[PDB]
Amino acid sequence: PALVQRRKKVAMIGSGMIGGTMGYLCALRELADVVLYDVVKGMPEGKALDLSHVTSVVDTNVSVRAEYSYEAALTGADCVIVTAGLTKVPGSEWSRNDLLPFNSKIIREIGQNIKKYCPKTFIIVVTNPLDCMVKVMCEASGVPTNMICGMACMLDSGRFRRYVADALSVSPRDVQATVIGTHGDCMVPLVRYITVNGYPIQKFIKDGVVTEKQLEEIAEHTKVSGGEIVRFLGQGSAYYAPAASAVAMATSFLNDEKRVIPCSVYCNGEYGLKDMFIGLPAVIGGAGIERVIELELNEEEKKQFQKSVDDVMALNKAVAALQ
Amino acid sequence: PALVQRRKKVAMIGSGMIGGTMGYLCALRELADVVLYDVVKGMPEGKALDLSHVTSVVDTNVSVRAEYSYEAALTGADCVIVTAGLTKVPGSEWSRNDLLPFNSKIIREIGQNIKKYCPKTFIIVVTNPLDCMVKVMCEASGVPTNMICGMACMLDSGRFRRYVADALSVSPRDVQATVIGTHGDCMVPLVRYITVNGYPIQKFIKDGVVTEKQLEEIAEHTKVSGGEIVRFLGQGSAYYAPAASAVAMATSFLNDEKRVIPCSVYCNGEYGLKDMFIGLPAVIGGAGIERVIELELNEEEKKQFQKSVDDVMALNKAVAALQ
Amino acid sequence: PALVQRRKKVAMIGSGMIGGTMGYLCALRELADVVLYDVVKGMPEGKALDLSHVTSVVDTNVSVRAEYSYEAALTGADCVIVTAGLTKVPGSEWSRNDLLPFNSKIIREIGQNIKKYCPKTFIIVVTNPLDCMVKVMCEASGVPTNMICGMACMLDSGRFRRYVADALSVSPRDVQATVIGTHGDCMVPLVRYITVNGYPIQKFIKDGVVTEKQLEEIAEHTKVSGGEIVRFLGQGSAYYAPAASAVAMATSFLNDEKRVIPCSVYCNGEYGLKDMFIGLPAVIGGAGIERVIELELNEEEKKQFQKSVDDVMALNKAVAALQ
Amino acid sequence: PALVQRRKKVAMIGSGMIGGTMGYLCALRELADVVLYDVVKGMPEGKALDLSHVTSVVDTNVSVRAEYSYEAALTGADCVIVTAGLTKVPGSEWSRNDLLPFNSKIIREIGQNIKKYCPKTFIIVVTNPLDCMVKVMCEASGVPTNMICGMACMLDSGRFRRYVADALSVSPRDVQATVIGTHGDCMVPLVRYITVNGYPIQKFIKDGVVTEKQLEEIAEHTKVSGGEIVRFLGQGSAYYAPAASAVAMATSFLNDEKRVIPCSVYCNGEYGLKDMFIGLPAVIGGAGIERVIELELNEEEKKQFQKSVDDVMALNKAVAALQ
Repeated sequence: PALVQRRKKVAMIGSGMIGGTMGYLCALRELADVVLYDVVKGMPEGKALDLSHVTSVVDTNVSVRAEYSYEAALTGADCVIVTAGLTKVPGSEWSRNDLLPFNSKIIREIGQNIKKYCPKTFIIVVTNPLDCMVKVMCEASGVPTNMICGMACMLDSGRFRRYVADALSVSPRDVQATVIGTHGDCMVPLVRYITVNGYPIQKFIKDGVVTEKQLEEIAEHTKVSGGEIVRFLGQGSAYYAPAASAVAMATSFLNDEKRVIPCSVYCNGEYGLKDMFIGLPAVIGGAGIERVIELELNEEEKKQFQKSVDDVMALNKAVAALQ
Repeated sequence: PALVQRRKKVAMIGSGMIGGTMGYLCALRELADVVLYDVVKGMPEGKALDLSHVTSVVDTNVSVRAEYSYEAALTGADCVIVTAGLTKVPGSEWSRNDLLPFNSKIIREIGQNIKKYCPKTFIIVVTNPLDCMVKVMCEASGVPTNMICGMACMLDSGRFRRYVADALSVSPRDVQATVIGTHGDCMVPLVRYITVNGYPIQKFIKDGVVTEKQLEEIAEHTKVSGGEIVRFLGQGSAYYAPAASAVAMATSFLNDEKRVIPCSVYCNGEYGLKDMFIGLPAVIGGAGIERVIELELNEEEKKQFQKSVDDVMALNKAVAALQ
Repeated sequence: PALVQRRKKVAMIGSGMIGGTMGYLCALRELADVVLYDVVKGMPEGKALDLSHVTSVVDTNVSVRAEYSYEAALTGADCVIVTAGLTKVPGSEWSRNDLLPFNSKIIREIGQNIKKYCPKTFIIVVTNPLDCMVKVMCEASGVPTNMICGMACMLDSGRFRRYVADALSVSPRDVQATVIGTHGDCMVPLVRYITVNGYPIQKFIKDGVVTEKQLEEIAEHTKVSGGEIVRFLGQGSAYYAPAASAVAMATSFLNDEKRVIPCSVYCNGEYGLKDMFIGLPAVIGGAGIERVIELELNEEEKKQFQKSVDDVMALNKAVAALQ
Repeated sequence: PALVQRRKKVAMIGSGMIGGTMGYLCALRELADVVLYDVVKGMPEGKALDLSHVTSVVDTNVSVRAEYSYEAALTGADCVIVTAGLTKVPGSEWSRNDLLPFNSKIIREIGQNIKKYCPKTFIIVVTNPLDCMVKVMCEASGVPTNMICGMACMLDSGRFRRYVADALSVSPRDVQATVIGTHGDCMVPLVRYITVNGYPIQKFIKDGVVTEKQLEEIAEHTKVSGGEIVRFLGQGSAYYAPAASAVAMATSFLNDEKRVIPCSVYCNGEYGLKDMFIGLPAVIGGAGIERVIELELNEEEKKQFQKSVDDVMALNKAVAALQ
């Protein structure tokens, strides 16, 4: 008979370290069939076999396949997570003359193919410079603005929460700490908003549990966390947490969870921003980005966010100026 | 050879609806071997068999057994969760003359047996009136004050969060809402402290997402939630959420998670309270209650908490006045 | 915008102990939105509230609601699990004159309503006498024969596996033991087919690990397991394992897992049976029952299975003879 | 107060692709604190930070740290998983003159340090040539023979099961297929023993579902699966399934699950083998390897297993001949 319930399908456009790790999460949790795509022949097929073997070991059943053409990787994809492209320099210069032309071109082409093969998909961009690339993707793919976002701020917020959790000796599940803005030295970790299960951090400072300076050192540590890992790895960059972040976003969409996750989202009025994507707290459900949350920022926070804004507007102009 | 790694063991003293449901969570998650104890012969053995069968179905392996003597139920228990005793009236009168003598007596006896067979266990009391019974248990068992707590506020907070989550259309994972105090009409849901992933509820009110009155209706709904279920059930009371709550507390202890969970804890100075247990936010880790969090309460909050306090002090006097 | 990914929806027609426990599994695993239906007003609403509270506690987000009309419980249901009806006598007489008329009538009515509101659903019947009721349901609902089955044999097989697992000291995950036939003293636990991770039990007997007599005692224990629990409970029957069993079946369908699970399935040729449902090993995927596995039974096994067959044919005649 | 329940601790001696992936499984499942050790400074620290960030993202709390000295990596380790050493050639020559001296030396040193710092640990060796290295480790560490094993056959069996599962269209959870012997072209996939939830494959052949030749092609595919991935990757080898395999073994030990998993185990009599480790089905529980299962092998199977044996004995002689 006919297939009444089909498995969800997630297409990883890019099968380097983050793409393969995201495929691993899918196989481990039986979240969805996975297609690993890449322009470089070889890696995708070896990773897809290894991943198919994982299903046996952990007793799950999803199909993991490698595909090298857009039509086969994209067709039927409920969600597409893009990591394709050159990797940026930790924390402008070479990026404007080498990163930007190359990545804006490839993201645009991926979007044109999403428009062609899976116009109803939920797109999650990872490729940098993030906020800039999410706009290029939105324009090329033509999908509703609530159906595309970029993964970055959940990763930066996860780092922020891990450091605070160590300082307070609590599980990070119970630390709510958020970073908004764009992924670079420009990001804004909101120290003032930190809560421990909804209890403001100010009281923990008054009680001598942690000091203001300590929180600012944590905020600075969060900003340079990406580069710190790049330097230790020697080659490549972080992938375990970036993969878990993108997959948590994809899962909230696929299961209409309505999780609240900071991510690069489309603004039309919030924070006074128009027609642009930038990192902000959003609700992700079965209708994609269902709400962009507007926080009451104080003077200093507005000043740092403004910096993130100027930075995204400048890169977008540079992208337009290439056409 | 010798057993180097043994499974954790959780003893459910009381095998009515909550005790059996907690045993189910253990079997489903392969959390620990389970012993179902009760004074009424029959139910514990039927539930233990049903539960042993669950392990096959869900592919886990823990031992679920019924025991009717203290020595066999308690010996080797890493955690003991007590639901034994009469059930209170939803939201003083009959409780002072019937509930209190009966339950203070049985809790005291259970504690004397914990002192005898598993003095190093982590005790979680569920039996009502909660805060009062936790003190009786602490005195009878003689365990360190950080190794005993009572489950109630996590359940009340879970109700509170579910209602707010529906009002805001977000996953309750991302609603931090807390109830402190004692389990009755005296409980204090902290509406002012509500946060959505650490973002204060006040802004959501300003943005027209929810109104103040609506939040107060939710707070009132939270207070009468237990009785509402009792009335719909016709017989007995809630058990799915109370079981999940107690087990989440036990899991944070067994795995030293350091989760932040409101629960009845020992105070010596916090909020100005001494030698008593009352519902407050606490950190639960491998050393039991590792921190009791002191919130900055405003005038109105102090007034309602005070009410919870007076109520717990009055019941404790009534318990002492029985010896 | 429009909802692109909606949550699966499972309708529990019957909200007694098994229906509510199945709703609990759904809330705990974030498997699907749940509707608890029943003719008795009260229980469904109290259980649905308790279950909604569980989602907060375990950090998941699914909607659990009570419904008392067919149109609201059934509409949009991807899977319908029916436990409605009188409960049989452990392990013919009163069943023919009281159980059969009452349950054949209610199952027929539920099917007519499934035909009306959710003709594309996957139906899992639990109501006894199982195999008989599954045929009544198939005829009333009119759904394709691969889209209806009955839960029983997975429960009986789970019991069988738990006992063998204890005898061998291995996890039941690694015991493959199956019961085929109809749910009663007529069931057929296939002792000869028992395997430990695919290794035949005969060698374990040769090695002195377990004896033939011991396996037959386990087979007999499996046959009377339902009644044993009924006697210990005093009131009602097993529900934790029966719920986990039905939900495992529903999950294999909803996620197109293609698990191999013994369950009451439609035969047209297998084992020489035609137009009837009986307990056999089947593959459950996104197209429902995708394969009914035909085992090579020996002389003695055919004889005991035949007994199950005669029993199902006799009850079906008795059901037809009521119209 | 004192820590009563401490988290389990798993030391990954080797932090290349498999070691870091195993650390990821630990963080994702909150299985245990993790220490990533390696001789190469840099990678371990970057991977440990990335992994610590994962805990925030997936809401778990375990500590992931990098360590470069034996005393700090090993002390307190409940389980030690070793991947340190040169990687072999897919499917003798250079291995005898370069791989063997180098790896036998490093494994011996790791064992001497395990004897010194964590003599009660459960050792899982991954480093090749596997069976040979497990004996070197057993001799150097001095731990009871039931407390050391090698991971290989579960990976080979997982590959075998995935291929059969695709051929039959069932979840690999329900395919029991085993490979015994040593990890190389010498491995023995037991085609005759294949079962689908305990139902022999011979009937599926009779029913035309799969053919004998097809099963032999799958057996051959299983033997060359490691090399196939190496060739597609271009650099390095498989790691997702090898990590999941080792961690499944470690989990069965840490939680005394008593899973049945083929792995390199100590023989003293089984299959007529003495004082050697070779890949066989074993039960892994809280007392380590609790049973080595002896299968009734036919003429052809004994012949192929013998080949695995001769191969392991030859490498062991070559290892002794180096001292």
